[PDB]
This record gives sequence, structure tokens and C-alpha cells, in this order.
Amino acid sequence: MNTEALQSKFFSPLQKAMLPPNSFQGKVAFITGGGTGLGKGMTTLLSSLGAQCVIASRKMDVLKATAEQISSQTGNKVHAIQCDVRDPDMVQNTVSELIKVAGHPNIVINNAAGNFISPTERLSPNAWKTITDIVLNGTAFVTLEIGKQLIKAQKGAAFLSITTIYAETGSGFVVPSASAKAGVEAMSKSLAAEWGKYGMRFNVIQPGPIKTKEMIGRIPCGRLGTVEELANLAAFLCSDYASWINGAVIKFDGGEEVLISGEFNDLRKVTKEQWDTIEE
Amino acid sequence: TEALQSKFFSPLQKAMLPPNSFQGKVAFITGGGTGLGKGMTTLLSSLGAQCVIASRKMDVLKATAEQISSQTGNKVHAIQCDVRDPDMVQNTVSELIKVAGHPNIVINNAAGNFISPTERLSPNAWKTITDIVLNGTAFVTLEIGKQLIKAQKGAAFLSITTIYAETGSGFVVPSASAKAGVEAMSKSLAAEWGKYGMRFNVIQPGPIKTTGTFEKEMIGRIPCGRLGTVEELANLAAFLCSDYASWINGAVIKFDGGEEVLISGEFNDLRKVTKEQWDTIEEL
Amino acid sequence: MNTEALQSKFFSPLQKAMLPPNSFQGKVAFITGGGTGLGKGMTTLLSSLGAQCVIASRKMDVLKATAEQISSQTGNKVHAIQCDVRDPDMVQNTVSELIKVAGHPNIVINNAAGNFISPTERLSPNAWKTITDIVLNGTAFVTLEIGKQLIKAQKGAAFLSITTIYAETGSGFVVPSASAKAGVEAMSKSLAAEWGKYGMRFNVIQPGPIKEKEMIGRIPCGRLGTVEELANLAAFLCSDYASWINGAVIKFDGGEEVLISGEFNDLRKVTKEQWDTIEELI
Amino acid sequence: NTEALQSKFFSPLQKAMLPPNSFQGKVAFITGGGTGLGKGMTTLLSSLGAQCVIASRKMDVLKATAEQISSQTGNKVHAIQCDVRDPDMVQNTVSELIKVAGHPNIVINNAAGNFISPTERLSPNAWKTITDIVLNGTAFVTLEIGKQLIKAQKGAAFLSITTIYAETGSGFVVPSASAKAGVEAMSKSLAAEWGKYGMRFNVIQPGPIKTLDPTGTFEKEMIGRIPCGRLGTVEELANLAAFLCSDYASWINGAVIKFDGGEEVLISGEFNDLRKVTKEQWDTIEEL
Ligand SMILES: NC(=O)c1ccc[n+]([C@@H]2O[C@H](COP(=O)([O-])OP(=O)(O)OC[C@H]3O[C@@H](n4cnc5c(N)ncnc54)[C@H](OP(=O)(O)O)[C@@H]3O)[C@@H](O)[C@H]2O)c1
Ligand SMILES: NC(=O)c1ccc[n+]([C@@H]2O[C@H](COP(=O)([O-])OP(=O)(O)OC[C@H]3O[C@@H](n4cnc5c(N)ncnc54)[C@H](OP(=O)(O)O)[C@@H]3O)[C@@H](O)[C@H]2O)c1
Ligand SMILES: NC(=O)c1ccc[n+]([C@@H]2O[C@H](COP(=O)([O-])OP(=O)(O)OC[C@H]3O[C@@H](n4cnc5c(N)ncnc54)[C@H](OP(=O)(O)O)[C@@H]3O)[C@@H](O)[C@H]2O)c1
Ligand SMILES: NC(=O)c1ccc[n+]([C@@H]2O[C@H](COP(=O)([O-])OP(=O)(O)OC[C@H]3O[C@@H](n4cnc5c(N)ncnc54)[C@H](OP(=O)(O)O)[C@@H]3O)[C@@H](O)[C@H]2O)c1
Repeated sequence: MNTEALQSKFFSPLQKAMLPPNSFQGKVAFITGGGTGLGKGMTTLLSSLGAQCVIASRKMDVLKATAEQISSQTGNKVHAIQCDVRDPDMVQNTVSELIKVAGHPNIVINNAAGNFISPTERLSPNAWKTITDIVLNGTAFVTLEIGKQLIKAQKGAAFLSITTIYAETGSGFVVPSASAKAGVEAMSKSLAAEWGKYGMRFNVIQPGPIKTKEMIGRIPCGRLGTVEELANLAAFLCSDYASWINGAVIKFDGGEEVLISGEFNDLRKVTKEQWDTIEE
Repeated sequence: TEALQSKFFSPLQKAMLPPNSFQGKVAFITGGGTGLGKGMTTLLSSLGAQCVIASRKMDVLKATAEQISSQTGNKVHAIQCDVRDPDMVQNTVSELIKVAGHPNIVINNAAGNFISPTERLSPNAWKTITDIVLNGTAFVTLEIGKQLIKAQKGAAFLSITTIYAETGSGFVVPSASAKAGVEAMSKSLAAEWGKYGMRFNVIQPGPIKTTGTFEKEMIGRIPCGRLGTVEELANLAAFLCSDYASWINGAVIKFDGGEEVLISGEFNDLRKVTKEQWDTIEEL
Repeated sequence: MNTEALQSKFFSPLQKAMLPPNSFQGKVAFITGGGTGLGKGMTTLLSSLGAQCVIASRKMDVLKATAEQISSQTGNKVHAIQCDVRDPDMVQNTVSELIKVAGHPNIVINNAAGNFISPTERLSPNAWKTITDIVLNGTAFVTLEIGKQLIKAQKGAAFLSITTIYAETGSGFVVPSASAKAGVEAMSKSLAAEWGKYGMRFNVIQPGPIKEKEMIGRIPCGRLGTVEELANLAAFLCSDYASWINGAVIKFDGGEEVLISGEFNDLRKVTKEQWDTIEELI
Repeated sequence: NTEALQSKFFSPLQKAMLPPNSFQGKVAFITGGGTGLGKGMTTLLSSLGAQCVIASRKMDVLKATAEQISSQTGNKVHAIQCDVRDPDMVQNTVSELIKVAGHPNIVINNAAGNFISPTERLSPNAWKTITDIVLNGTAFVTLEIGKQLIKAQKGAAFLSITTIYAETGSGFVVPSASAKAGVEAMSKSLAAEWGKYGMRFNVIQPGPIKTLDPTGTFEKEMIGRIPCGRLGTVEELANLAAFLCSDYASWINGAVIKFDGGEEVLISGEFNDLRKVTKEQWDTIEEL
């Protein structure tokens, strides 16, 4: 069969829960940006596997609707907490409330982000600072405060940051996002080293484009990723099956980064007949 | 301090994937008779995969194949193969297709290593490691790949390298070079062979439990406070070779308890500094 | 001869200017943090090679002194401008003065930084934010503003960011710095790609420890680096000899990163006779 | 325009950068020294006073190049015939190098082979050929010189020329990508292991250098993938190589330097394809 058909047959999405039913029972999970997109998918999966989930972002309206929607789907409680992660006080309140309504988290997912697609010369200083504040400082603030509380309580936890494939390579047009996300990965590798002694491990997923265009022509797997596939990976990394995975950075991108970064991968449209000619 | 690590990084050694979830799947595992390869074969077999294992020593291979087979009730086939010989590799792939079918899962795990000052290695010793690790994975991949293209079938490929493949390391230089070559190949074929339904990933393991003071010292370099287990490694490998990971391609996953981030961080040696010392140094 | 002597003989520092005399004549360089340490070293060399340098940091006192000190040493004028790089208004005023007194820069060195060595638990959100602000946002604010000006003027420039070896790997105890520095490296690689069309190139040096005994044992070259050595590498990367070097990250660390990062490098104190024993056992 | 800015601001400086005679008294051993990049590097080092020894398979081209450079610089270049994949030839070659010139201060591993081909069309032997020349050849040369240098209590600066795809991998050049990646891991390993012997090891990863494309349109399309807007030159590469092999770089060890006009960062960046978007198009995307 042709490319598209091989890709569809051999890279078909498996969009159901992977981990055993109720495997996350008795675990508390905290997800920033848990009300939409990737955060929402991860919450849905964790809740449905029995985790007690707490989600936090700026828009209380969307947050409550999502918490209520997942709650009635899974039977398990999702708590919503309004929080701007770039404000240390709201963060401190948020963690205080987190611990009151659920208890110390076993799973912390740093997923809240902001992004502008723009030529960099059209960005104001404030536009840049906004992305940096939400992504990097926001993740630092949440990690610092939860980290401090866990040390005091002598409990550990699994941390996961969702970054991006361009965090490692950089990219034009998404520059403050690229910088801030790169900062997030270094933080994770840093705290994986520093905080092992406290029972805290830190890992990263770098996603490519998830269905939530013909960037597909740049994806060896021949489709966009799905939220449910990403969530399975996240759940695995935040589970006890992955208790020895620490400091890891995992690409979830259908092969996109290796494709675009490989110098001669622009020969991929060259036909059989054209190859016969080149070899002569 | 070691109680927090023991409680919070406790190994979970049972099968993580759903029972019988690899039914109808065929897995080919080089170096399948021992260590990490055995543990991976065991897990895949217990989840219903039909496994084929291949390496040089037939007696160990047969014993392992028989021992797993009676534990799981699913058949494991042994094939004698020196992966550095293209003819033997050809016969092996052919036999694999004959007795089990085209593989859905390919695991390149066969390896050799010397721990030695590089200046003590002969050219032959160097070339041996390169042949087994790099050319062998290549030969296996090339041949399975050609058959899969012919048959219009795809597969998930997995190579076990090491944390020093990315960084290099003194004393394991030929291994470091060959394993790095293995990683570049996976990334290369993830891009080239996606169009054929083949995806390619890599696990970089740290020290796995395979006077006892060296072991104790090794742990001091590990944030998770213990060595890894074979069963944990196999859960990760089975995950990567499962349809749950059908959009995972070109990935490199450290399985090391945090060891690489610890040793590679410039100021991580400051972990030995005590709280009372920190109080003094913060005043300065 | 022993290890120490081999290292001494074969890795000896050459602390003199490498590039041809007056090869930076007609070039203007802007160096943040150029009043102390590595910044001062780099200014001294670029000035001594004929560049018109402009240095910028918070403390006018030290900045004015350094500028006069280098100027009298080299004969070429070094302008000081007071600037907190985390304050975008000051950055805007600073770049405007740079262009007024010297001209559009040909060389831009982002070197201003701050750091705390501390357990991460002991950091306040403010302490964290301060490092992030100086290092990442400061470098961004300076680059944004100068870049905008160079695009408007249709001129290009070579940019250089001084980071560190732990920016790529992370490190405990220096976590806000590691994060901000990694951010700076991603920025450089991003703008190397985006701004090539405008004649701007972006490179990075990752230094190890520059002029304790504990490190020297982790440095294959067996000594700390010198400021003059680092300055030669920086000068090369900001020169027309490196006009095709863009998006590069160069470790300047005596081999330290490869040493500490390599799993079996802890075996480096094993003696010949122990190696005899180890081999026999296998 | 864009071509005017790039031409003006990324203009090649193709003359020697290091001080005249700065390599007098030094000996340099270069594999593949007779052609292309190796030749260019040999020429510069000779011109700065180094005694060069070049080695590869074809004695005819090698001897010609050696003579041609010697006459241009007045400094002797020795040719030695050697297949780097043959450990016995390598041993004889190093022994000759030491007898005719001395223990090398500079070692440049530049000999290579490559196929551009769908991986499916490669025989085992074709794959093995690339691995043997690039990885094993570099190892054999390094192993033998290293052993001699240790025995003599001398050190040296080692340099390997790889490629931008050694770190990323790449379809269509898979044996070469793998072997070159092995070469990089080797440099990093020996930077750590052999520092104690006074040996340092660095790498340059070149992008496309001005020495399949009969019309000239593939080259033109390659340039569109390069921020600097041109291909690199041999003389520029040679300048970077000489810097890394000079005493000015005596504290540079385990480093990997891209020399690529920004190509690798351009192609690796997910959203860099947005460089095609015009000012007017951006005016609408930002207005939403
Ligand atoms: N979707 C993809 O194809 C893709 C690809 C690559 C990477 N990613 C990464 O994956 C993550 C998820 O992104 P997404 O696509 O699901 O949604 P998104 O468009 O990135 O939305 C960001 C989320 O973060 C929250 N947020 C924004 N500012 C906040 C703040 N100051 N404080 C607290 N929360 C804040 C938002 O909720 P509120 O508005 O209520 O504050 C929202 O839920 C991001 O980190 C992104 O970088 C996604
Ligand atoms: N164990 C660890 O702490 C650890 C840590 C990091 C990475 N790793 C990696 O994990 C993998 C598994 O190693 P292990 O610890 O299970 O034990 P091992 O001693 O590395 O196992 C070697 C395996 O490779 C096979 N083999 C060797 N030469 C072969 C050849 N030429 N052709 C075919 N097969 C060959 C052996 O079988 P035969 O003898 O029958 O040929 C044996 O099964 C290796 O790739 C290793 O590099 C292990
Ligand atoms: N020194 C080493 O062994 C080594 C090792 C690794 C990395 N590095 C890196 O190399 C670079 C050189 O640092 P260094 O060691 O020379 O001194 P440093 O302490 O790292 O840098 C301080 C410099 O930055 C300026 N600065 C601080 N905050 C500023 C702000 N808010 N706005 C403007 N300027 C500011 C300071 O001047 P004012 O006080 O007047 O503001 C001073 O000149 C740094 O980027 C550092 O990260 C150095
Ligand atoms: N030019 C570029 O655009 C570019 C780009 C990326 C990387 N590179 C790298 O830069 C280096 C130089 O490449 P190049 O373009 O000058 O030519 P090349 O085709 O890459 O290298 C051929 C050279 O290697 C020698 N050689 C081949 N097999 C040998 C063997 N078995 N033993 C000893 N020598 C052998 C050849 O001499 P004999 O025929 O006499 O044996 C010739 O001098 C290579 O390592 C290449 O990988 C170049």
C-alpha cells in the first residue's frame, strides 16, 4: 500500500486508558492548566483511573465546567482552584487549598502556558515578559511552593512538565516560548538531581502537534497526535511503574523532530525512478 | 533520607500493560537469553506475544526459551545468531518469518563491552565491540527492514543503549562510540522509514541489578537511591513497543534513576554540604 | 613526567591577543556587565584590537572606572552607560545612547548575570525571579531592542551570549541560573534561525570555572581557564573570520563537562596495578 | 534586499587569521589530507609553519598535493599511503610519521566515505564500508598515536571533522550518520580519559561547503535553508580548525562546534517554515 495507508495501519491511535482500572486510587494529582486541551485530557485520564484531581488556572468559569464535566463522567472528584501561576501569593494560597481539600499531591503536572506566534521584532518587551512569567516563573513558583511543603511533610511526588520539541532546538516565531520552555527543562533536570533525596522525581514530555494543517507532511507517523495518547504517556510517567524514571525528557511527536532536523530528510519526496538516476 | 527514597521510589515489578494485550504479536529480541533481554522476553511472552530470541550460545538460548515458555504457556523460539555476520542474520530473519511471522516488535539488545583504559585495547578488541553493537544492530535492522518493506508491513523498533552513549565516557570507549552510532541510526530511520510504518525508539539504561562497596558507592550517585530492576525496564520497553505508543518515534528515554542528571550537573557535588554549613555560607 | 606536569606542559595558557593588531578597527561593541570579570576581559581585548566599546551595568562607579582604565591602557575610547537590563525603559534609553555616541553595534555581548549558590528550598520566589529577570529577560530586552534598531537601519551584527556548562545539563544548587541560562541558549538558536535574513548571527560560549583544588580534580586540562583565553574565543566568534558561524554553542571548560558527565569517569583514580587486577577478574 | 544584507554582513574572510609562523616547530598529521577539506587544512597549517604529514589511499593524488603545497609554502609536506581501516597499515603509518617528522602536536581525523541512498538499497558490505572508514579508521588512528604519545610522554590536540547530521541523525546517509556520531562520542570519551596525558579532543560539525546538481538549482535550494545565505568556504573551515589545534585553544577540550551558516538551527526549529509568511500575512494573523 501507499505511505498514507502504511502510516494509518501501523501508527493507528489507541485512545483508551492503558494503566489498570483504579491504579491511581488514593493518589492526589495537581494539574496547572487542567481546564483545557492537554491539561483537561490528562485530568480526565487520571480522574478516571481513580486519582483525586485538583486543577488550577485563571478562568474559574472554564475551570468549574471542566471539573464538573469530568467528575460526573468518572465518579471521582475534581476540584477547581483559581490561580495565576505567575503570582507567588495566589500560588501559595492555591497549594494551601490543594492540601486542605485533597492533601499533599503525589502527582504534579506543570502544564499552564502562554504562546504567541509572531515575528520576534513585532514583540514588545511586555509581550516577551508575559510568556516568561507564565511558563518559567509560573512553573518555578508552583514547584518551589509544593516542593517546600513536601519536604516539611516528608512526602515525595512525581513531577511532570509539558514542554515542546522546540524547547531543545529553539525556533524562530515562538522565541519567548522557546526560551521559557528550555528553562523549564533545565529546572526539571536540576531538581531531578537536587531533590531525589526528598522523594521527588522530575520528567518532561516534549509534544509535537496534537489534534485539539499540512505539518503532517513533516510527521513520519503521518498524522497529528491525540490528547488521549499524550495522557497515557503522562499517566505512565506519573505512575509507580515509573518510579525509577527521573530526569528523563521524552519526545511525543510522531517523529517530527528527527524528520525536520535531519539534513538530507528533504530528499524524502525523491521517487524510486529518480533514485535510480542519482545512483548512476 | 534513605527511608524517603525507599518509600517514594519503590519498585513496581508486575506487568503494567493489560493482560493478553500482545496476543497475535511477534517480537524478535537479540540477546534475548540473558539479563535485560530475558526480562523483556518474559514480559512480552506473559502478555501473549510470540517471541523469538537470538544470540550466539544455543544452550542458554534454548534453556531460557523453554523456561519462559513453561511459565507463560506461549511459545518462545530460540535461534542461533551472531549479529555481526550478515549471512547468519539473513538466515535468522528468514527462520523468524517462517516459524512466527514478520515481526511487529524488534528489540536490538545484543551487546559486548570492555571496561578498560583505552590504551590497553588492541585494534581487534575495539573492532569487536563496534561489530557487535553497531554493525550488528545495523545488519539486523537492514534485513528486517527490507523484508518488512517487501511484505508491506510495519513494526516498532527498540534499541537498548546506555546513558554514556549520549555523553561519551572514558574506559568504555568502543562501547560508547558504537552505542552512540546506534542512537544516530534510530533517529535516522525514524525519519526515513516512517513512510513504511516503522518507528524507532531508544532506552538509555543506568545500572540495573543484573566486598559490595562499589555497588554501595554507585547508589550514592543515584537520586532514586537504588539500582533499577529488570522488570521495571521491561515495562518501559513493552510500553514503547505497544500500540499505546504508536505516535512515539525517534524518542530517547533515560531509565537511570536520575543518575545522568546528577553526575552531569556542575554543582551537584554540593549535595554533600550540610545544613549547618549552608547557614555559614549564606552569611558569606 | 606525572599527570600534573603533562597537563602543565601540553595545556599551557597563551594569554596574549590572537587576532591581528587593529583587526576590530571600525567596529563597535556593546558589552553588558562589561565593567567586571569576564565582561571586562572581553572589553579589554576588543578595545586593544581597535573596537569602539560601550559597556553597561547598574553601578556607574565601577563602570566609569573600568572604562577609563581600559581607555588609557589601549588608547581607544570605552563609553560607560548605566543600565539595569531587567528594566526595558532603561534598555531603550541605553540602546539609543549607544547609537548616538558610538553608532549601531557590530558586536553585541550579553554577559550581565546574577547567581546564588543555594539549596533550592531556601529560595524565595523573589530570589528566583531576580535571576530570571537579569539573565533571561535582560538578555531578551537588550536583544529585542538592538535587533529592532538594526532591522530599521538595515544593518547586521554578531551576537554572543556567555552562558555556562550547566545551562545544557541543569544543576542543583544553581537552579534559577541554570533555567535562565538554558533560556538564553534557546533564544540564541531561535534568533540565529529567524534573523539571518537581517544579517544577525548568534552564538554561545559555555564556560567552566575561570580564574578550588577540589575543582581542578574534575578538569581534564588540570587548571582553571583564564579570562584572556576566554576573551580570545569570544573575539574570534565576534569577528569576520567567523562570519559563517551561527547557532553554535562552544564549551570552554577544559573538558570538565565531558569528565563529570561520563558514567565511568569515576574510574580515573584507578592505578595501573588495580587495572591489572580488574582485567584478570574479567 | 535579503541577499544584499547577507552578502554584506556574512562576507567570507578567506585569509589566514592566526599570526604568521605561529605553527613553526609543530607537526600535524592529517587523514584525507590530499583532497577537499583535508587539503585546505593542510595548506593553512603548512603556511603558518607546521610540518605536515598527510595520509590516505591514493599515493598519486597524495604526493601531488604534498608537492603542490610544499612549493607554495616552502614548508615540507610528507605523504604516506594508508588505508585507515587497516590496523597494520595504520601502525606502519604512525611509525613512519614519527621517523620522518616527529610525534605529532596536531592530529586531524578527516578521512571519510559516504553514500547518499535509501537505506533499503544498501548491502551489509556497503554499510560496513562506511563504518570501517569513518569510525574504525578514526579509532585505529587515535589508538595508535595515543599509545605512542603516552609512551613518549607527549601530548597533542586532536580534531575530528564530522557533520551536522552526526548529532541529529538523518535519513539517506544512515551509515555515515551512525559512524560520525560514534566519532563524536569517542572524542568526548577521550577528552575525559586522556586529558591526564596532555591530549585534548574537539569536533567540528560542518554544513555544506563549496567543495548530482547539473542545473545548479539544488545548490540554490540548499542556500534557502541557510540563515547566512551562502555555503561555507574551505579557508574559513581551515581557520576554525587551526584555532582549535592552536595553543590559543589549550583549554578547549570536549567541544563540538557547528560550522554551518546556521543551517542546523534553521531546519531543526519547528516553526521556522513560517519564514515564508509575508509582512501582509502577519498583519492578518496578529489581527485575530
Ligand atoms: N496542543 C498542542 O498541539 C501542543 C503542542 C506543543 C506543546 N504544547 C504544550 O502543552 C501544554 C498545553 O497546552 P494546550 O494546547 O492544552 O492549551 P493552551 O492553548 O496552551 O492553554 C494554556 C492553558 O494554561 C492556562 N494558563 C494560561 N495562563 C495561565 C496563568 N497565568 N496561570 C495559570 N494558568 C494559566 C490556561 O487556562 P486559563 O486561561 O484558565 O488561565 C490554559 O488552560 C502547553 O504547555 C503547551 O506549551 C501543546
Ligand atoms: N546491565 C546493566 O547495568 C546495563 C546498563 C546500561 C546498559 N545496558 C545495556 O543493556 C543490554 C543488555 O545487557 P545485559 O546486562 O542484559 O547483559 P549483557 O552481558 O550485556 O548481555 C549480552 C547479550 O548479548 C548477546 N551477544 C553478545 N554478542 C553477541 C553477538 N555477537 N551476536 C548475538 N548476540 C550477542 C549475549 O548472548 P550470547 O552470549 O549467547 O551471544 C547476551 O545475551 C546491553 O545492550 C547493554 O549495553 C545494561
Ligand atoms: N566567572 C566564572 O568562573 C564563570 C563561570 C561560569 C559562567 N560564567 C558566566 O560568565 C559571565 C561573566 O560573569 P563574571 O564572572 O564576570 O561576573 P558575574 O558576577 O557573573 O556578573 C555580574 C556582572 O553583571 C552585571 N549585572 C548584574 N546585574 C545586572 C543588571 N541587573 N543589569 C545590568 N548589569 C548587571 C554586574 O555589574 P553591576 O553590578 O554594575 O550591575 C557585573 O558586571 C556571566 O554571564 C556568568 O554567567 C562565568
Ligand atoms: N565538504 C562538505 O560539504 C562537508 C560537509 C559535511 C562534512 N564533511 C566532512 O569533512 C571531511 C572532509 O570531506 P571532503 O569533502 O574534503 O571529502 P570526502 O569525500 O568526505 O573525504 C574523502 C577523503 O578521505 C580519504 N579516504 C577515503 N577512504 C579512505 C581510507 N579508507 N583510508 C584513508 N583515507 C581515505 C580520501 O583520500 P583517498 O581517496 O586517497 O583514500 C579523501 O582524501 C569528511 O570527514 C566529511 O565527512 C564535509
